[PDB]
Amino acid sequence: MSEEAFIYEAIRTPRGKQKNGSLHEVKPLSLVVGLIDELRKRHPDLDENLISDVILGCVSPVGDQGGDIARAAVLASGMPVTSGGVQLNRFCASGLEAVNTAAQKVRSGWDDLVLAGGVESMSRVPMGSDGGAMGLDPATNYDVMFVPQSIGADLIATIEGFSREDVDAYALRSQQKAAEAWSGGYFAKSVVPVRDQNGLLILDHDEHMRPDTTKEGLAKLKPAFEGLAALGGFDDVALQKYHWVEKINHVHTGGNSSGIVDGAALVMIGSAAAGKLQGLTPRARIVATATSGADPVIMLTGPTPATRKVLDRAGLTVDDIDLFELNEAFASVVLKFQKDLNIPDEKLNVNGGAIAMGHPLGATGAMILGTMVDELERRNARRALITLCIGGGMGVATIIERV
Amino acid sequence: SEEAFIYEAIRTPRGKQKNGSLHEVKPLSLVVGLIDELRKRHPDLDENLISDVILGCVSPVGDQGGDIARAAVLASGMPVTSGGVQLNRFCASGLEAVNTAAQKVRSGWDDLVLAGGVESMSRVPMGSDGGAMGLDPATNYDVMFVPQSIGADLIATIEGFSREDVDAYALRSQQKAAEAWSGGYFAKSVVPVRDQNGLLILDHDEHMRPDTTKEGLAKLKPAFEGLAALGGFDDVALQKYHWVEKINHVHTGGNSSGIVDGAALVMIGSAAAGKLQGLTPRARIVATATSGADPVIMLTGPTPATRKVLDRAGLTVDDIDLFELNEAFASVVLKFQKDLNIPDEKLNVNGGAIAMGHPLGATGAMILGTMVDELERRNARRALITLCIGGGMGVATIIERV
Amino acid sequence: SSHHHHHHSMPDNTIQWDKDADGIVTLTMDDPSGSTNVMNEAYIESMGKAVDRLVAEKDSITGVVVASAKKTFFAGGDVKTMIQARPEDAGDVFNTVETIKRQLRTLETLGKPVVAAINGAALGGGLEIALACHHRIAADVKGSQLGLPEVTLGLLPGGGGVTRTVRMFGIQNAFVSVLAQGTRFKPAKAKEIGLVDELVATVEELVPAAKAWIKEELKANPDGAGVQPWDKKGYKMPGGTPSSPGLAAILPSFPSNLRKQLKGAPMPAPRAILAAAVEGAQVDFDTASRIESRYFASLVTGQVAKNMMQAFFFDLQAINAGGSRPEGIGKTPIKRIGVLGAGMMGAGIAYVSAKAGYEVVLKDVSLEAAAKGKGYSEKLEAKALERGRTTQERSDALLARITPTADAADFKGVDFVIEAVFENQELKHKVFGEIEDIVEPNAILGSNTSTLPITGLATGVKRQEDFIGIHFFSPVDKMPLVEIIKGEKTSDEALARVFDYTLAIGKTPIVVNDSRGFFTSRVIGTFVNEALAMLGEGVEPASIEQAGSQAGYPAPPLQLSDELNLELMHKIAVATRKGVEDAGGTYQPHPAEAVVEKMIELGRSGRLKGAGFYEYADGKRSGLWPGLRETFKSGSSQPPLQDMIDRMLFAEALETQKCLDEGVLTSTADANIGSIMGIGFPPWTGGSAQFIVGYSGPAGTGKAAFVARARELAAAYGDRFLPPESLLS
Ligand SMILES: CC(C)(COP(=O)(O)OP(=O)(O)OC[C@H]1O[C@@H](n2cnc3c(N)ncnc32)[C@H](O)[C@@H]1OP(=O)(O)O)[C@@H](O)C(=O)NCCC(=O)NCCS
Ligand SMILES: CC(C)(COP(=O)(O)OP(=O)(O)OC[C@H]1O[C@@H](n2cnc3c(N)ncnc32)[C@H](O)[C@@H]1OP(=O)(O)O)[C@@H](O)C(=O)NCCC(=O)NCCS
Ligand SMILES: CC(C)(COP(=O)(O)OP(=O)(O)OC[C@H]1O[C@@H](n2cnc3c(N)ncnc32)[C@H](O)[C@@H]1OP(=O)(O)O)[C@@H](O)C(=O)NCCC(=O)NCCS
Ligand SMILES: CC(C)(COP(=O)(O)OP(=O)(O)OC[C@H]1O[C@@H](n2cnc3c(N)ncnc32)[C@H](O)[C@@H]1OP(=O)(O)O)[C@@H](O)C(=O)NCCC(=O)NCCS
Ligand SMILES: Nc1ncnc2c1ncn2[C@@H]1O[C@H](COP(=O)(O)OP(=O)(O)O)[C@@H](OP(=O)(O)O)[C@H]1O
Repeated sequence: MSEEAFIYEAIRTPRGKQKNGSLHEVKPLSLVVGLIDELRKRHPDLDENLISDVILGCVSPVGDQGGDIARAAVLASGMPVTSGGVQLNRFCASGLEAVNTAAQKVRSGWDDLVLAGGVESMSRVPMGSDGGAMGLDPATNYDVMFVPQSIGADLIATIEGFSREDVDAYALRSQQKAAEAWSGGYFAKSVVPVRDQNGLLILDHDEHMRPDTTKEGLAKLKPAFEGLAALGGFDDVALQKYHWVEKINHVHTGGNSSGIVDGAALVMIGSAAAGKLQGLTPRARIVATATSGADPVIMLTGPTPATRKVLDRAGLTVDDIDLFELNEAFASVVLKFQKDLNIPDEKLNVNGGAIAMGHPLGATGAMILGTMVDELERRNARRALITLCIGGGMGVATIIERV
Repeated sequence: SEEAFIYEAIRTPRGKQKNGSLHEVKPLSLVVGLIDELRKRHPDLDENLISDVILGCVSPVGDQGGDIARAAVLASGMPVTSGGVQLNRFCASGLEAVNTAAQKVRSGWDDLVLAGGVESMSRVPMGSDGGAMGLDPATNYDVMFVPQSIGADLIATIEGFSREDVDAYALRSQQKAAEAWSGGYFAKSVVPVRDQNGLLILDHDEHMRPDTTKEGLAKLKPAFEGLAALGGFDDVALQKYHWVEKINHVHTGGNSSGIVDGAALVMIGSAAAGKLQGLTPRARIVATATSGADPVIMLTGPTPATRKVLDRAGLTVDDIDLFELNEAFASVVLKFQKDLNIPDEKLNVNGGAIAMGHPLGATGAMILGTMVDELERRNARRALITLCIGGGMGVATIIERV
Repeated sequence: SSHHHHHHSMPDNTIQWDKDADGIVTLTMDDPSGSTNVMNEAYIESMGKAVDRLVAEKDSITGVVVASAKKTFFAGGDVKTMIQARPEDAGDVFNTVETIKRQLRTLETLGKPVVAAINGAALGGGLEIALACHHRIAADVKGSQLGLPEVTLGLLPGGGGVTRTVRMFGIQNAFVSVLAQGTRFKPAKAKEIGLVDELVATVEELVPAAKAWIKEELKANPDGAGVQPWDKKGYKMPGGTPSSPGLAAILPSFPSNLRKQLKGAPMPAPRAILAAAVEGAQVDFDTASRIESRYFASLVTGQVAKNMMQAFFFDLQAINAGGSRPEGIGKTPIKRIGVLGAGMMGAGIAYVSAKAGYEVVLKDVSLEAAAKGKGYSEKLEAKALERGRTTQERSDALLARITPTADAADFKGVDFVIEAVFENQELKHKVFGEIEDIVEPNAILGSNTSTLPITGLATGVKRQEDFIGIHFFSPVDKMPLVEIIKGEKTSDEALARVFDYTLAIGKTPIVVNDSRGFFTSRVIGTFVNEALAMLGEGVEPASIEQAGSQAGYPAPPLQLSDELNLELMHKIAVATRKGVEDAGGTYQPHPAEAVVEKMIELGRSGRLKGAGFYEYADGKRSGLWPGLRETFKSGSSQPPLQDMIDRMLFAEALETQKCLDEGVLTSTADANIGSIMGIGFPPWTGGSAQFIVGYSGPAGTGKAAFVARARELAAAYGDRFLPPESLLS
């Protein structure tokens, strides 16, 4: 709890879509190396020997994303062989957990400058490609009462009373704010276009966005998780625990749920002495981090206790925060979080979220962190709180202050 | 700011690869068994104050996929607020888990953390997760990918370690591991693995060969000359190390780390967290450090990382009572001893992975717990734990008895 | 390491050895201590000696044939020994099944063909012996069954049944088709699914066909002779292993679907079977087999297996052997049956009587009513021809035995009467009055009555000796229990005739002494009354239905109350109140009675009137009535789910104890099988009487733990949960 940790850079690739995506031909390793080369372009005199670790989140570390992809990035990009490289997986919050771990490594004093972030090419390494015990082991699956995140989202809307039009209203809101952010040039500095080995353009925008979304178009969509809940029996499993709920209202579709996309993100975190030695300008400061959890069957109510803990840990209240950024895994998760803490709507996901732009699991936490660093600077605001819901019923939250 | 203390450090016995007792035991069960042991030692421990579970795992696929740390939290019935995160930094994952837990405690934003690792190499073989450095030709061709074993034989060639030299260290490891077992050094830290009915599955490190002789070791064949002449990795390594004409293949199944299954758990917390739960601190994390060296030789990372953690703590070799370096290969330990002039009677005093096995993701936390016990048994002060890492990395940690 | 159970240290031999001039060994199983072959200590030692001899003489043995000299092939494990296994015996249980499978594994890998000559029933361990062989030939004889019914007794196929069937058919097919339900197959179905390879007409052709197959196998396929498909280098498990992307995509849905099917009931055998199947498919055969042994020992030393072995083996065997049948009564064949009433009960009684091959005269007040009663059988035959379980010429003769009529003269020649009219004493007196002189002189006069005592109904007829209660259960075609009630003037001669008739239609009988409510109706009343009391106390109706399903009941209690009709329940509460107030006493109304009257006042009396606790549209059940939560202030009371579950189970367990004390029931076997098969008491309990001696919760196990939990329930919910003195000390 000594050395303060500062964010010096925070960049990300555009998010390419799952079906006929522009990034499907791009190896996940190349997405990370492309962001490393951009950091060199922005700081051509940075002594990379002072970088002591590269921490990358990745939820499916198999195949193209296996074998410690962080270390592969260090060696492939020609970084100093002393720069480390470690992969971690805390499900959806892996990207923010990497940043938090980097910030904690700096605060302990035993690390000076750390690259943190995540990568996930869901079109090449689909979700669940890594297996696991909670799903593919009957004795464990039976006792833990495994239920997919989608059923838990529908269950949240059922308990809280969020109708189909309620969640679709948030989906339209996210598509509008994302389009307004791209049109206003908000993302011109932090979204780094992906190029090939000859410098040719591959993707320069978040191609999952549908800016022309309307309320009528969303109403026509079918519940995307009705055949999975019925054929899998996961509805019955969830209601055995939530026995006072008679029926689950399946309100979530492919229009009000986060998109499956490819992408990567990178954040440069260091101490004050590390930034002054390398001639870096601090953009924000990591004020506090926190990790909590909630029921694993409903799964997606984790961000509420994690936000309260990071607020009490930093000695702050809801009123002291200017911007709230919560990953848009499902619309009901954001509406539940907004209802629990009475978040002013004008402060919540003000540049849009994963419903419009996509949720590249391992990288999403670092992406929305860099989004808030840019938006605090653009608005000349002071504080932002970032949080994500996590599979298994976990939650991670982080508070940053503009510097 | 806050000091990080070790309150418990336990491990399972290490089961062998061929006809091993743990082959029928899921990796998740190995971790859960250690969690139940922690509860037996502290039944009044408020588990709500455990904020994270950090497990190293080098092959997080299949039985070891899907964040096995979170699986262990839920399957063991721990509070849902206890987190759970998996990490992979190759061979040092178990110690990196411990080091990350200590740094989170020092930052003040975490009070009590469970750290360790798990690797069931008989069920999830090494390399089962794939990876770009091996399977992608573009980056394989660039990083000059070479298996760890060719680098180990290359270290022996450059440093002039003969076949007898590496076999002599292999014999010593077997002898010291057998002495530590028969001496009861491992009685409290090795937790027997039992089935759902309470029946014993394994209670000892079955990879050990305490009746090893120098003549038996001399009969073994070089285990890595087939990997060299089939994949051409000999010529790849010599393209970078161009001044050596030929690699002397000295490493065998008798002087290399064993492929085993096992898990380890370590409870790390602040002084205030231990006082609230009535926990007695056993050791203090003095300093951690990560560094690296050439990725082709791949196994010289321990030296710069050990140098870095000593300078960070303001200590020298003379200040350290016990040195514990993972015995991935014999030449790696002999080079580390030659580089830093480590006294022989201070190095791997209770045997190592050559005798007892190297369950990748858990090894770092196992040898860490071995030093916590041996410092307490000898009434010594400081120990330095380090591990070589694939890709040319290195991690080192200094602990202090309390 | 050894084929024997002990390395140190007198059992009778059960296997006969015979080696012919060709080198073919025939192992004929013939246990001299019983009528059937069973995996007891005698078999284990005998098979160990045989397998040792097969190895020692391997140079002069070309093939093996496993056969039996009993009526059946092999019956399976020794239930009398397995039911006594305690948790401290887990090591001995584990060692026993490991030794059994070591013998079968050696037999399986001799390097020479082994053929199973299945002459009769091969069940459980019997089929497991046959699965260890490389070829199975079954005689297509009557009464022959093949399957692994261990799950029916709370066990799993621990002699390699899980491991081998998963190797044969893959995880999904083996679990669904064979393991999860313990289905018993006839030899023709066995060959169809793959448990059997070839069929013969008689038992005399088995061994010759087995030796002929061995001779042909040794010539046609000399390299693969005696090698199971999973022992070849290029083996691929059907449907894939858990590490293949195809199966890995649907594998997480197997435990959830299983949990959906079981509705969350505490029955551990199916989950243990699924775990053993999947875990075994991840490793080699021998490792898979050892894992199977560990899950087997976990079930055998548990309590549910003891409950289900007690009910579905011992209690069912005591009943099917005339345990409640009168002694020394001769059989009296039945010529023609007369069913009074064409309602769902009377129509169901006519179907199961015609399906058993009897002539049935179905009478009602009008010919239009008796015709739609026969249409109940016609709708069942149409669904039987679509699925393909019967032929047209056989379904024609079934419906032809049912003669719908509206005239009492058509009961001429009827020697067996089954009345199923409305619950009313003088109505049944009038209905029997029109018919008692038209039927045969020695005709049985049966009454399908829910609560009205049989002694009172017998006064409405002349010959009270042939008047008896024959209680069926809706739907009659699927419910397997017949509750036979003996009135005061009912003779033992009529007891046996109804007992035989129950067995003739393929149903299980219990004998009950006359009393208002009998056993089934009285006990099931405490079940639905306990749930309605929870609704009145303010418990969410969704939680009440969840508590019933997770308790193990086939239908949740509010749904069942709608089928039972609340006006019948109010009528029963009036009859109970009248008997107390006519004896000068003060009636203590069950708290459910206020809920029953409230729903009747609101015009929601059940499914017959299209409105109950559920809404009904187009005959289908829609969902819980939205006005229910406002009527009873649902949500104001939120007790723990296990309290709701125990309140239902204990209410029935306690009422079962009273029925035993009052002499209503004569044996706990009738109590257990009657509660399971009659009113749907959860089978994992082994019955409402076994639930007392086998209760297991967080507070221990046994009768003492049952009384403690009952006292805990009585302190929080009412004195009705106070244990009677017959359970105390
Ligand atoms: C919800 C989900 C199953 C949808 O998958 P999908 O159906 O293949 O996705 P699509 O984008 O094709 O959407 C389906 C349809 O909706 C349409 N659609 C989606 N968003 C739309 C919008 N805003 N306006 C109009 N149409 C839209 C698509 O064009 C498509 O139409 P079509 O199928 O007739 O061509 C998938 O996105 C998903 O799993 N996401 C949830 C998040 C998740 O799984 N992980 C996060 C864990 S925290
Ligand atoms: C070296 C290695 C290839 C040996 O594998 P293996 O051949 O299966 O090992 P085994 O011990 O089963 O076989 C070695 C042979 O020598 C014998 N042997 C091994 N150790 C012995 C000892 N101490 N004394 C006597 N004989 C010994 C074995 O019995 C065997 O003889 P056999 O072949 O006639 O049966 C393997 O252990 C290995 O790769 N380990 C290194 C781990 C690694 O690659 N990376 C670690 C990450 S840092
Ligand atoms: C074999 C069977 C299908 C037909 O039996 P049947 O010819 O009608 O003969 P009975 O039922 O009268 O049984 C005759 C004897 O066999 C005994 N017996 C049959 N199977 C037995 C078993 N698995 N364990 C112990 N005894 C058994 C009976 O207890 C009885 O002994 P007894 O006559 O001295 O009292 C029937 O006995 C049965 O259902 N067996 C159960 C098999 C099973 O489910 N096993 C599960 C564990 S592997
Ligand atoms: C409980 C068990 C031991 C036997 O129970 P049981 O004695 O049959 O129970 P009951 O007394 O209610 O039997 C009467 C039943 O006969 C049924 N029945 C009789 N003939 C029938 C027929 N031709 N078709 C359908 N059901 C028939 C009745 O419908 C009635 O209920 P059911 O359909 O649910 O079985 C056995 O079913 C078991 O343990 N099953 C394994 C667990 C399981 O259910 N797994 C499936 C998961 S997919
Ligand atoms: N066991 C239960 N039975 C019935 N209702 C419940 C139960 N647990 C929680 N609830 C309901 O769930 C809602 C709030 O959930 P809680 O926070 O109480 O759940 P928790 O007990 O898991 O914390 C309450 O409903 P309301 O929105 O009408 O206030 C509460 O009634």
